[PDB]
Amino acid sequence: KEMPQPKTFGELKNLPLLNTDKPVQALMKIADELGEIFKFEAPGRVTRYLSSQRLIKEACDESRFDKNLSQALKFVRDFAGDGLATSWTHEKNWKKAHNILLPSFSQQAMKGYHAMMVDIAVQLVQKWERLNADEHIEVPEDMTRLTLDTIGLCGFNYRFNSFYRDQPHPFITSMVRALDEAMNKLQRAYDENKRQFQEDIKVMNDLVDKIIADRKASGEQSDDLLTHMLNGKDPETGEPLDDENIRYQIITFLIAGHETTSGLLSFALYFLGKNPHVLQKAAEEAARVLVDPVPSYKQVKQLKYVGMVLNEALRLWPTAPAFSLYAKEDTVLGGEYPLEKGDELSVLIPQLHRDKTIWGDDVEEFRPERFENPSAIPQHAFKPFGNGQRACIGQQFALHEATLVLGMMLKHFDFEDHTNYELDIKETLTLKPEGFVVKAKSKKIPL
Amino acid sequence: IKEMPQPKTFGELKNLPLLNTDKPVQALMKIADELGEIFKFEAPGRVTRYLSSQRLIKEACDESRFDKNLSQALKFVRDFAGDGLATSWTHEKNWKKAHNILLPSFSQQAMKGYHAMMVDIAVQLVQKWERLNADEHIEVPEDMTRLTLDTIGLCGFNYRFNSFYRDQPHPFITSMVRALDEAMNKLQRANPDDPAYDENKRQFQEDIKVMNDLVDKIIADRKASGEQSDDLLTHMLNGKDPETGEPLDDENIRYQIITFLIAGHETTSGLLSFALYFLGKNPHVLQKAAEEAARVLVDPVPSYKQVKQLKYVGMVLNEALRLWPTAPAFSLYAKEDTVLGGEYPLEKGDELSVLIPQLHRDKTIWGDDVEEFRPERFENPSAIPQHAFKPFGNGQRACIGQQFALHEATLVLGMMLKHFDFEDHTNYELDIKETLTLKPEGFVVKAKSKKIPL
Ligand code: HEM
Ligand code: HEM
Ligand SMILES: C1CNCN2CNCCNCN(CN1)CNCCNC2
Ligand SMILES: [Cl-]
Ligand SMILES: [Co+2]
Repeated sequence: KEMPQPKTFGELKNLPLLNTDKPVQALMKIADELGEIFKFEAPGRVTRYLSSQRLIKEACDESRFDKNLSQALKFVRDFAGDGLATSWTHEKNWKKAHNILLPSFSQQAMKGYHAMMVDIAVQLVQKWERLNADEHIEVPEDMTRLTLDTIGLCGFNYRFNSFYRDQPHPFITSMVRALDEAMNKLQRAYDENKRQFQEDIKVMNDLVDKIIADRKASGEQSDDLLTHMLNGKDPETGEPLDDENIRYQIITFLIAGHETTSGLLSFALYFLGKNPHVLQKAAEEAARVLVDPVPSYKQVKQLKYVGMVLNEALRLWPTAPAFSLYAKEDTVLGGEYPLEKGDELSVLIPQLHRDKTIWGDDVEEFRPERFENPSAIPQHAFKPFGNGQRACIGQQFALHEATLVLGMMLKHFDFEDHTNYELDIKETLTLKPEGFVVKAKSKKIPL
Repeated sequence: IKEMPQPKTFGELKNLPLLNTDKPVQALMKIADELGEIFKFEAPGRVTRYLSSQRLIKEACDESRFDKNLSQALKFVRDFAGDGLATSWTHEKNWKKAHNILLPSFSQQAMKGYHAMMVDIAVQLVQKWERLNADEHIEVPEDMTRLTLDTIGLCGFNYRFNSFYRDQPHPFITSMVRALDEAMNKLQRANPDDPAYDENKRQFQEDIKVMNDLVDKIIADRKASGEQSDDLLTHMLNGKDPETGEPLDDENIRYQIITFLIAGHETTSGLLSFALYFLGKNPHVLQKAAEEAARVLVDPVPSYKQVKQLKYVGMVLNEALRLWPTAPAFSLYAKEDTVLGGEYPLEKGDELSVLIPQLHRDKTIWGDDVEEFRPERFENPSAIPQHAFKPFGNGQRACIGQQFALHEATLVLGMMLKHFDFEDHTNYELDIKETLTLKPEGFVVKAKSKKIPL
């Protein structure tokens, strides 16, 4: 009835608890101590962190709660604008872009992207085939090279050529620095930060706008999201996306997809390395199914156990670990916690995924077999892709890409944990295993 | 590309007379021992291929290539189970509709609601055995069937068959068992329109009418009463398919009720019986199981949470399903032309039958000790290769009742071990009777009460 609350720091209330490298991990520990719900206060604001499937299923009721922009999303909005991920549900451009882009992201639409995903996957596999005996792989670094290049090519027929470099494409440099500035503002001479922030925004916009105008003037048609956006009309308003919003969407697809998908691949590879029984089943499937020198769309869909490995990695370490909601009207949560219109909730996805009343007593174990029967998972128990109409539009893209790439990696190599790597989870706006490195031993299967 | 072996033929009847035996599944297991992982089986008008290796069965379980087929047995059972979940094709509207409506009634969560009524019947079983005199013994499969039928009747439609109050079953049960028997016997009939069978046909129709009359009455009583229980019937009357917002019609509801009794009672009863048989043959396993039951079941009746902690008991049950899966076969058809195992080309529509007891004896999976009863094999699901263990079928057409069956069997086996030591007073020799399911015929024991009150 009265909600618990963690330790306070006088006038700063709970705010200094987030003054740390690893705030989500700090909140998970607080949730272990305090339970399914706790209040978090800061000067001028309040939120309530939810961890149980019991309360989170109510929060996922779209008639009672809508998406809120966290402070991080509000800062990212300075360069992602009113793109899909940083727009409010009630802004005209949210519904417009949603209606226009949903058909570009369906399971069916992945057939058109497949060839370009394969282009980048092959580049990754060739890079690793070409290492010398003495060398190792930096896993999150190479996964990020891959996911960025894949979203560039499928998104706007643009090659970042990340496997040709040590210093990224200037675009990527600016984007990563902008994200970093957005994140750093969350807990704050800064005139130089501000000048840099503006320059990085100008870099991102100049590139993207040029491409859009080149494509518009050329009239050429590709198998990309940019083409669908230029041809697309919203049935409701009858309008296409304006050129500016198109550019916010392109920036959005890079920011929203690349880092989360890269983290997923990295965690999956980490967990496979720690669970040889799971690795054996995954690798067997990859060998049996991927019988051609490059994978087909239909073959990726047959990688069922690989998909289960990916879902279990998202269970333990959902790479976009939180989403925020507000109460549409006065309402009572769980029969116990009255909320007023406008009150904020935050869903702690890693804690949801550790609800023992749902998953049983072995919640920290890596066991893909939990996902063997998709029907056995209760509704709202597993939410790595958010909720409802504001769920991840890129879900099918992310999973097709990760399934393809993890399948090819297992097909072509055995991986060795040559450093006895200790998991260290770095937090940006997403989660990834920092410093994860492996050595590969080629199975010598040609492409 | 190889040519598959085929067992001996009988002219016009092809391989059909091989199934004209008391124990057809056991006969097929012996054929599989002789011929290997795959063999063709022909009968007038039909062909199937029996699979026995995990190597081939993992491909057969690919839902993109193969879908559920109704075996000839399922086709005959469909005369009384209609388009209930077990006898419907995946592409019939009522399959997906009933599946969507009923899945929430069968979840691990939903078992909390059934627990009390499962306990009601389990207590009756325990009291029966506490009340035997010194001279007497237990008929195990008979008492397990009394239990499983009564449990599904009470949890399924708030109806008491009162099987522990009788020698001759409820008329419903008599008809159902006789219908199943007729369905089974038609499978081996070389001359099904011989006049000899006109009485079989008349009897079959009467038994169908008995089943339908009872069930339809209950449905209409409940509909007119408006009363709400903790049962499957209530969920079916209230339930709306999320896609369409439509409920099941009254007739399909009656097929589903007939289906739950047929599909759950016999298999679960067999599982309990085999588990008890194996515990009696493996004293070291019995000791661990009984130790767990005594340590976990600390109250006079078990709670839901306690049953979930009976982990070794659950492993015992999985190992019993390994050696003697009580629904021993399922059938598939090829969705399109495809090649099985890199060696056997199949055409669209071609049939496969998975011989589950033989899958479960694949030495390349389980090792050289495959005939030994070792529950410890199930300690880590990740160590088991894909599709090696299929007692509940496959994919979207897997057993909807799996959690129900295992909760019930875990509860009841836990209580039996808590309350009694069992004696193999006859040195019983395993004899496996075949209906459409498997059970140990004539298994009897004597119980010695531990005198622990309920
Ligand atoms: C494993 C990979 C991914 C994860 C875990 C993930 C997770 C999420 C989550 C949790 C949200 C909801 C955020 C909120 O409520 O505030 C979301 C939204 C979104 N994601 Fe992803 N995502 C992934 C990959 C991708 C990819 C590859 C793309 C694009 C190609 C993408 C584009 C988006 C967009 C546009 C939204 C906003 C949708 C809307 O509100 O209309 N994501 N994602
Ligand atoms: C140890 C006990 C049990 C075993 C071994 C077992 C086994 C199976 C198998 C192998 C199938 C698939 C059949 C096929 O592919 O043709 C199946 C389906 C089914 N079982 Fe069970 N079962 C058991 C208990 C139960 C119980 C207790 C219920 C109901 C309360 C039940 C209801 C069903 C239903 C309705 C289907 C059809 C599901 C569908 O296709 O949508 N079973 N069972
Ligand atoms: C026609 C040939 N009948 C010869 N006999 C043996 N056939 C066994 C299978 N019978 C099924 N059909 C079809 N068989 C017709 N039954 C006729 C009686 N069987 C005699
Ligand atoms: Cl005939
Ligand atoms: Co004949």
